[PDB]
Amino acid sequence: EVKLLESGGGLVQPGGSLKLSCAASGFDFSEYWMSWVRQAPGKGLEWIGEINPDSSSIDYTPSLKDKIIISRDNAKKTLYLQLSKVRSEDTALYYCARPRGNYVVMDYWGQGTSVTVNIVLTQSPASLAVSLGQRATISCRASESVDSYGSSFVHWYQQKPGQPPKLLIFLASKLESGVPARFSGSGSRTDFTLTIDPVEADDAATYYCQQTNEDPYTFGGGTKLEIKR
Amino acid sequence: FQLVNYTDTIPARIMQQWRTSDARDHTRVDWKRPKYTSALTYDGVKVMAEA
Ligand SMILES: *[C@@H]1O[C@H](CO)[C@@H](O)[C@H](O)[C@H]1NC(C)=O
Repeated sequence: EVKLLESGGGLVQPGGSLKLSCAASGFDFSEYWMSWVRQAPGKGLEWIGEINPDSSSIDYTPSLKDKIIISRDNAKKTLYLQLSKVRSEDTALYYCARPRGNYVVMDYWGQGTSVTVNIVLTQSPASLAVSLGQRATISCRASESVDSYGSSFVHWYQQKPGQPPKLLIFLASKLESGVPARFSGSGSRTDFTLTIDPVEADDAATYYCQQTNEDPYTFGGGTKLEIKR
Repeated sequence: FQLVNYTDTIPARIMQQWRTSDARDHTRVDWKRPKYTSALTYDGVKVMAEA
């Protein structure tokens, strides 16, 4: 399981270009390409930049492409994104992530931080609460197909406020490695479903269904999960 | 013996194109621990195309 470090979340001056330190410790960004995503407060994430492993050609966000430039290096394993004309809504939580396509353990996003300067789906139930040891099954309906290129091409990210988001289930065939979550994509899954059994105080977070089968990877609304006492 | 040399120009370029494609649009099953029959299959498809 690769490890990432992203620290330094702080406001800036009006338009003063910003940059975040995304260090890929214990590994290199040449084996798993590094991608920077952007999630605002109380909303789904957005792909801010997709880069290359061999450090040949990187991309920019399909929303505001020329507005930002994110440099990176494979051997240095350190990326930095910059932009100009910084607005209030422009100060959203930027988080780095490794390429999940290599292995499940590689799906280890960075910490992430915010400052004060796609995919369409709906998960249910939004308000869920069960005691410890319970089995919860959430259904995420979508509009596109349920499987792309042979197997499933959807994933579920278990995010928390200010905490590094984690990818529990992906493609209905490769659940999160290292810490194998009891919940994972299964069945034909017309709506993405995962039967968490048994739940625990550590497995209480916001599960958001983001389908990579609908270009591009955009985190949906998701369903909330807590620990009912 | 070793037939594939994944560090040269053409092999690394082909592998980088494949990796970008697999990042955007997934394949059926990943290429973890790449073998040489995969390279032979790629070359066979290229042979049919050229012919
Ligand atoms: C195989 O790749 C290595 C790495 O660049 C290179 O040094 C070597 O010369 C290549 N093999 C041949 C036969 O050229």
